[PDB]
Amino acid sequence: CVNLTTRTQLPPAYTNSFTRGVYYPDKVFRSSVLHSTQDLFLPFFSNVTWFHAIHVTKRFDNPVLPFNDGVYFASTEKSNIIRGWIFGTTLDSKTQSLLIVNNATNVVIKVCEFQFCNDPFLGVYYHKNNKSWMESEFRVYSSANNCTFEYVSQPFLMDLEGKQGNFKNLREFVFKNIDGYFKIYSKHTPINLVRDLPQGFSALEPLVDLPIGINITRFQTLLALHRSYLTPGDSSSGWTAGAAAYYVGYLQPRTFLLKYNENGTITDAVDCALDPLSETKCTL
Amino acid sequence: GKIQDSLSSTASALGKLQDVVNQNAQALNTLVKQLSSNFGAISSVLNDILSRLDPPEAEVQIDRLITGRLQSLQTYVTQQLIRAAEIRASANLAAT
Amino acid sequence: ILSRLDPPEAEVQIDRLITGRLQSLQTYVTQQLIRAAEIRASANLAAT
Amino acid sequence: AWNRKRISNCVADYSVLYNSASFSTFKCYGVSPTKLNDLCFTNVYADSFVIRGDEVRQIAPGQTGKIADYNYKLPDDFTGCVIAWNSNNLDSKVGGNYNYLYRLFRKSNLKPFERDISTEIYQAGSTPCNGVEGFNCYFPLQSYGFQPTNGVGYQPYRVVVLSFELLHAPATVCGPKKSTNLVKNKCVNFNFNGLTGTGVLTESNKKFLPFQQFGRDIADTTDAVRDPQTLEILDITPCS
Amino acid sequence: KFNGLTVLPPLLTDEMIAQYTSALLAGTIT
Ligand SMILES: *[C@@H]1O[C@H](CO)[C@@H](O)[C@H](O)[C@H]1NC(C)=O
Ligand SMILES: *[C@@H]1O[C@H](CO)[C@@H](O)[C@H](O)[C@H]1NC(C)=O
Ligand SMILES: *[C@@H]1O[C@H](CO)[C@@H](O)[C@H](O)[C@H]1NC(C)=O
Repeated sequence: CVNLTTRTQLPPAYTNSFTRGVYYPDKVFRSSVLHSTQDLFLPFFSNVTWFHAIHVTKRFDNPVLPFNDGVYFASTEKSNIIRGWIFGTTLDSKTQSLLIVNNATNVVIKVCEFQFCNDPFLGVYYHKNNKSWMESEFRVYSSANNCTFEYVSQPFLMDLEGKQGNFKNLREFVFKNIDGYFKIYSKHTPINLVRDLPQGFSALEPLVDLPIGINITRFQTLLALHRSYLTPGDSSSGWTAGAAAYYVGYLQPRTFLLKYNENGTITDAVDCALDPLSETKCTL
Repeated sequence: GKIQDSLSSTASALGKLQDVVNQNAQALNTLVKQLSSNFGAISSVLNDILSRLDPPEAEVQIDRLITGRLQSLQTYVTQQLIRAAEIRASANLAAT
Repeated sequence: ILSRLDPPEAEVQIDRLITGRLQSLQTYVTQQLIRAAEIRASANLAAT
Repeated sequence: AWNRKRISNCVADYSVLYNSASFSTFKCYGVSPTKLNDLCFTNVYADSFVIRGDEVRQIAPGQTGKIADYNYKLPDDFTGCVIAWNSNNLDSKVGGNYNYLYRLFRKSNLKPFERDISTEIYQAGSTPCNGVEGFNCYFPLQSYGFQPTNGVGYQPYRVVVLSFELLHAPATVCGPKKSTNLVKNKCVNFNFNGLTGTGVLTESNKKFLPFQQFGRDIADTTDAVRDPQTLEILDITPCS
Repeated sequence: KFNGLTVLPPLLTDEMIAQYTSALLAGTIT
């Protein structure tokens, strides 16, 4: 497999994410009623391990991360640099595993026994003859043997800009595995100019449900390499990836008292387990 | 004049009375919720149990529910009587 | 009882003991209320 | 390594299964076999495997057997029906059949609705085998003895386990019934995708987001429903 | 009629109770 060179090793940056990624626990709609559901949630004020995918010198890191029930991923992107995800147990192409692409068509998914390279990515180049970003090397995996599940999600569109700027947008996801079902939840937040996760309350809305038996110990993320004319011109050193940032927070079983608005949007939630105060609220 | 001001400024005057109102409301609410509890049965909703179970089996599960549900009702009626008696005393005192 | 019996067939004995014990509490809880009510009247008579 | 298939998004008739009656055992838990069609369910699963007739009793809720406690254990709250039926002719070969295997030994009991895919030889206490497989150390696999000559009593049975969970999400695993046109403002009995309640049906002001399929009040009782074919939202109240 | 539990109307209406209370008060002063 192809590699990449001159990476900087530093201790993981830490931040505190508070009251984020509360996801509608199930399908029911309720109006003006306070309900307590014992469903896995990111603990409030839980520790969050920030990550960097920004060259700003010779900095590029997207290594494997441990995965538990609470695989909450919250990337922040502008020119759409973080795209996909990898799930699985050992990524040996011998145990059934999950994998995605975030194309302008769909968040394309498969369950397949894929043989991933040591440094997978998405490649885009700026051509002088035509101003458009094309895939250069889609060698994310060698082949597939058995695929018990194949799948395409709902259509949507992506901007795919090749510029520099603050991350105007926000994307949150909660990956979860329960009772033989793989599930995902999402929200787009148009937060402005906050390095840390925004103070406030927003509720993730389930996007897709997939019935899968795959057991996955850990997961990885996909980056978009911003290949240009100034780069050396090879798969090992030719890249100017630039800025990117994503944060991962684990999920543990907790009881959330979730307030339901008249319409049904979960406007506010209090965590009973997180604080001594909080525990009183559940009993109350 | 002061009493008018005191009454408008706080719910404390009706706390002794209101506690009775709230306590009765809470008791009724619990029992109503009880309906949801399984009480050892396959499923909480009565109709659902009947729909998916053949009469002899349905017989047993129905009996279980009734025992669980009979007990729930008994607690409410027993609970209600004590409160009723307590309220009755106040009325006598109330009437007095 | 728990050590001797497994959960699967455990429930029949585990279930019942629970039903029987619940009865003890309800009788005691109900008894206390009647007793408390009597004391309250006495307290209020005594307060009077 | 039992085979499991998930069946959903389709209409199944159980009459043929119940109706055909070509199967030796059709034990049913929490569901009336005759009443199967009327009830509607989501997330149905299918279990595939073959065990001998003697161990057929073992594959049931709250029962003990080597294979039940070491290979496949049914949950206590299972609400599924398991069907068994001999296929002696298929399991009789001149050469003989021995691709069917069951585990003998395992350090700890297998969890309910889980399969152990690990391939290893069970090890007991001291003198660890590390693939030695002599005395007191045993290989994980164990074959069968299905033979034509072999007696019926221990002859192979083909066993399928049907497991389903109901009233969680809108259910497409619904049965046979031909639907009917919706009736509004009149007290009438109604069933929606295996959910049964009776009350007045009226156009509902409440606006539902795409994911939601049910509405509820303070007492956690059905308050609103969406007719699947129509896409509309309506309020249910007791008639009188 | 909410779920088989019915709250019967009071035998005396709130307005009627007020008249009795008003009457006693009226009687006391006069
Ligand atoms: C989060 O990790 C940081 C590491 O510097 C530590 O100081 C802090 O106490 C941790 N907080 C929690 C809640 O784990
Ligand atoms: C899941 O994969 C891990 C890999 O460490 C393994 O230890 C575990 O036995 C697997 N569990 C299941 C249920 O497949
Ligand atoms: C909630 O309903 C109100 C009705 O007045 C409406 O104004 C508002 O836009 C709705 N908001 C959402 C998020 O549905």
